[PDB]
Amino acid sequence: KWTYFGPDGENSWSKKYPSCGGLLQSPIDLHSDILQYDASLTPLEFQGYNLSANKQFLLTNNGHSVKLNLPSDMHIQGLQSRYSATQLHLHWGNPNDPHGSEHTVSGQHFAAELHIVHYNSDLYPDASTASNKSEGLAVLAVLIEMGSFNPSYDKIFSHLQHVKYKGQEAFVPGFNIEELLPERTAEYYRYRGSLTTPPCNPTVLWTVFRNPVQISQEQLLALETALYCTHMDDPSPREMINNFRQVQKFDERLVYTSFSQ
Amino acid sequence: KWTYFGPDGENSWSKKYPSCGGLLQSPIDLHSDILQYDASLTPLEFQGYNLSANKQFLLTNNGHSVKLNLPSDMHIQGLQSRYSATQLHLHWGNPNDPHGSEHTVSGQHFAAELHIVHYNSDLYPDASTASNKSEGLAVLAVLIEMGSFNPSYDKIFSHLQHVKYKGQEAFVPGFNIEELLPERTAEYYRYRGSLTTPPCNPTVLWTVFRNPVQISQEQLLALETALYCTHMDDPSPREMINNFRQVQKFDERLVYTSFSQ
Ligand SMILES: COC(=O)c1cc(S(N)(=O)=O)c(Cl)cc1SC1CCCCC1
Ligand SMILES: COC(=O)c1cc(S(N)(=O)=O)c(Cl)cc1SC1CCCCC1
Ligand SMILES: [Zn+2]
Ligand SMILES: [Zn+2]
Repeated sequence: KWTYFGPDGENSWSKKYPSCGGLLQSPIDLHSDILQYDASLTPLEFQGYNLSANKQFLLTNNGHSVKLNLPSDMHIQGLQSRYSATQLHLHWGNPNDPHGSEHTVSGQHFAAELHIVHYNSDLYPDASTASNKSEGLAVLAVLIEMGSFNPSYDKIFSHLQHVKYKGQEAFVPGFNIEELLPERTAEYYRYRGSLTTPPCNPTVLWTVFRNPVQISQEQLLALETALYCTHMDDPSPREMINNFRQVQKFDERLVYTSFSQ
Repeated sequence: KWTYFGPDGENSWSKKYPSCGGLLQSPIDLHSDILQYDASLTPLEFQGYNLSANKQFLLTNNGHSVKLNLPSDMHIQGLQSRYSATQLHLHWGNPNDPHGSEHTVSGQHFAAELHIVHYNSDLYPDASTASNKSEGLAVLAVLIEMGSFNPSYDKIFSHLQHVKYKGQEAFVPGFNIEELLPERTAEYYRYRGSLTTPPCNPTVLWTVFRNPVQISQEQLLALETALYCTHMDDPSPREMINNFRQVQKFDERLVYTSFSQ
């Protein structure tokens, strides 16, 4: 039901989803006053990200984003439990304003944002169970700027016309998900926060990479014009655009950085 | 009951104040891509701003800001209707993150923000009646940054000691409120928006001056540290900090400017 625009938009989410008005909300603006270097933030290792090109993975329009299902053998090594992948998805703006990242850096939006959602598979048997438990989820966020054409992101974007409407599903051949990450993944921001969508559970360990990746203007325009929040037969179609939450107050949180300067 | 933090903070305002989740919400980021010069935007005239030094004006801590009551002979000339003053108040951050303006410019907060609230006295008998009506309110916003000591702002800040707690009141002798305005008041941003606090009625014509004023490090710290949201005999005192709303989405809309250069 919830949306990003109009009466069911973000200032109203808390009416139906109490955690959206709770503590530890994401996303946030990353700026100097709230950053602090933490030398304990060692490099993550990305295991099983190189999905077999002979296997296929389900892409689905869920009414709010486009998501790709990921296999539980794919995981992050380096956190205090193993976190296994469950899905990736994006957030973006619109053709006339391609500035739809969720996190901002010193007050500025990037064009888009990729989230790769993982869950604590050591403790929980699936991501839904994990999603309402403390530090049950770990999301990796990649900031996306308008730049060069990106063939790795196009392995997703080339299938958008086959998931235009809510409920639609398509198969994507496997590819190396690490190709979606930026340079120098050892440099990141780390903070305790929440799902950026209803039900906004405050159960996410966030890692936002310091460096953005680039996709082209034409890739952003495809992403911003391919998809609808509504079903194929809905008489009141709604374009899937501007699907990012505004930044949240940082109720006395610090953001820890793995880089000093 | 509403606050800027915890369960009753800004994401939950729309439960009891539905307009907080409606159209035309303020504040917004004033950024270059949405600015448009409008030659119709002529200089306002500030009439009756030189308050009789022989009258006294009520300063209150209302639990959300510090407000000074203003007299209805003080008014703006230059708009469609006369808008008569009713009150002024401020918004600020906190000493660890001293960047608590409501409006932002190109994504950047200023240290604080002063609002001089006026109502349409040609159409309505008083500010309360005007506040939920068409063309009801006009607010002048001054952005504040740290710099040199500002004697005129000290005409308010010297009384903060006396209104530390919710409910408390002091009297301030009349002074020239135009002294709180920045240089080159002819230069401003103008847009239709809302109260930035509950009930968030979309009835405000905003005028945000282009140029900030300065107050000293000591004055900004006094403002951030002088006040509490709670009553004097509350066993759980809360400091009055970070009393600004996050910026709202503003799509397919312009902010008009009285300046091009
Ligand atoms: C429309 O987006 C979602 O619904 C969704 C978004 C995020 S985000 N944007 O990365 O904070 C996360 Cl961590 C989980 C979910 S859904 C969650 C996925 C794990 C299983 C439980 C449902
Ligand atoms: C705590 O701040 C307020 O309550 C308040 C704030 C604003 S703002 N921040 O300038 O948008 C305005 Cl326009 C009116 C009011 S109260 C309004 C004053 C006119 C009579 C009705 C009540
Ligand atoms: Zn997301
Ligand atoms: Zn105000």
